[PDB]
Amino acid sequence: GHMPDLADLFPGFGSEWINTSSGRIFARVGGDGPPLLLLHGFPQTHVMWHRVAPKLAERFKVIVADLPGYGWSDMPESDEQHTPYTKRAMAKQLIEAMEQLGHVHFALAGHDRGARVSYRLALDSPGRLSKLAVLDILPTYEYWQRMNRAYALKIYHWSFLAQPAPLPENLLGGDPDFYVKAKLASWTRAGDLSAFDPRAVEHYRIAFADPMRRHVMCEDYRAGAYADFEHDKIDVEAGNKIPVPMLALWGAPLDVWRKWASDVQGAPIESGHFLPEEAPDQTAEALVRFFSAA
Amino acid sequence: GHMPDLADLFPGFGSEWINTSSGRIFARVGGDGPPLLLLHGFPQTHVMWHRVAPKLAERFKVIVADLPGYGWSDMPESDEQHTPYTKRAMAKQLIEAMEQLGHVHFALAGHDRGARVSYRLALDSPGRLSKLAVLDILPTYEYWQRMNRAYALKIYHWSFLAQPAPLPENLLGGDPDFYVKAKLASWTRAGDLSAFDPRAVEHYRIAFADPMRRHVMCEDYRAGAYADFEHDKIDVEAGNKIPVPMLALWGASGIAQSAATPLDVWRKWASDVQGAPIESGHFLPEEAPDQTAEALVRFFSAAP
Ligand SMILES: [Cl-]
Ligand SMILES: [Cl-]
Ligand code: NI
Ligand code: NI
Repeated sequence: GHMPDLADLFPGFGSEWINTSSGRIFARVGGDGPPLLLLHGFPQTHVMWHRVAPKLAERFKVIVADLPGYGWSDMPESDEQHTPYTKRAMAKQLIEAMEQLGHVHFALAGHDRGARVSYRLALDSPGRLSKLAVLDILPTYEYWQRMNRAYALKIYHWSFLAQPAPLPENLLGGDPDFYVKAKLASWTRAGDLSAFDPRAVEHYRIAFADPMRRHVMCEDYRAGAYADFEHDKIDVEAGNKIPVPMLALWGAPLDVWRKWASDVQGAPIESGHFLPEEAPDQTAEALVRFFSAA
Repeated sequence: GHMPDLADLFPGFGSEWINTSSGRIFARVGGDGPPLLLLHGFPQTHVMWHRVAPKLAERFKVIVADLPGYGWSDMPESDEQHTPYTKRAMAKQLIEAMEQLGHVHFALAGHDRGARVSYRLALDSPGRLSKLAVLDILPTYEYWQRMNRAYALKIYHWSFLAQPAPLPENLLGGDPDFYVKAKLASWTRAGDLSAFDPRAVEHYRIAFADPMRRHVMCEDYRAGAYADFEHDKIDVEAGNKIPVPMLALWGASGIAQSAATPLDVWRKWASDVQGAPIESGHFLPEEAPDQTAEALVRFFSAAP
């Protein structure tokens, strides 16, 4: 009775509680073939991949993981530098988990915060990856360097959620269900929840309802403003580029990704932010093609 | 029986609810001399002037007003452009209030949002003013032009409160007393509430406890992100400068200095401006009342 009996949106997939030095990672595991790890972002959990994972599982062993501190993964204790919720730390943790599953090398696709984990993992440990896909992001450095009025107003949450505790946490606590539902609605094409399966929205809402989970999300954004930014700035100063074959998908950027990656393909997808849920067929097909190439 | 029973922070001053075409303005009115309007900002009310008002009342008729929609002033119905909470509209409304009081010309000092009212009023209607003082600000345009990663983190509320309704309103409902007290403390030198009279803090808390009042504040920040910025941008493109004799005061550790040297910015905006720092954070009249009152008295007064 320690976990809610939420809807199963991955029929046929198993459940794994994977040990790491920073805590357990929860994942769904399905398919057969070369390993492909899929990482969600904010304010979601691993269930966001439920419409694309079955297709991918024809050709790949698909591992659909809750990021450190999100969903059902354990929540390591943070510190004043937000260390465990840095993308560098999260990447190291997820490497530990994949090694538990039998995989020293793997393919990787990430969305939003999970895409940030993914490009940081590719910078820090490129040898771990066969191929990388990032969905609807630019590097964290790039978002901050372009900060001006227009962006401050659009991505206000990068600066609000990064304010020192307990400010955002005390505000999110009033009506968390409103905040989470309006965030998911507002960055879809339609501007409503019609794109999401209601069972998926329930997973998101149940996660967001827990104050400890919301504190993790704020620590993630505090890393995003500080350590993650400094980590990216070090790579910019040395002109470091990802050598892993990469695919950048975005909701209707490749020019930004060339500065950061020496072998990058891209495509627009007819979607708002939430590509795997808004445009599952088009997203699945792009990823299937990319990851099947050798 | 609905009012709280609170001590008078302006002994000797009258209390007036002044009619305008947009709604009443509440003000305390004291002293003797030519008129001087004082305009507070966020998340405050007219009581923020309570430590400098007595000194200024020695030589001036001091009119200490709650901004449109703040404190005890009426809340004009907003619209999609947040018109009544634009600094242009607030300026027009406070001009109506001063005219009802019998003052077609006056001297003006403003802090924070009230300083934004005040420079907009000087741009739009310079003939109304004898002298202008702005405290701890640069023009809205200048903050936005400097809105990089560091400033986006420091003055996050400029972007947060400007999100479309009901996002910030619903969040602020989460713990409004914490929010206002944290805002007030964060912009002080000590980083706590020790600079403020606890009785003034209670005024600010009571105001902020009201959801209709918090909605006004958000509309003010929406105006600050949109129409107020555009109105500034028009003047900057034209090279329009404030012609009124002006004073810019700022905190040595306040908001305006954070990403600028303020006197040189104001010289881009004003042809007859003087300025100086005050040893303070953002809340000059409460953190540094003696220094601030002296500066103000010297600037507005013809006597040394
Ligand atoms: Cl490596
Ligand atoms: Cl005029
Ligand atoms: Ni259990
Ligand atoms: Ni009553």
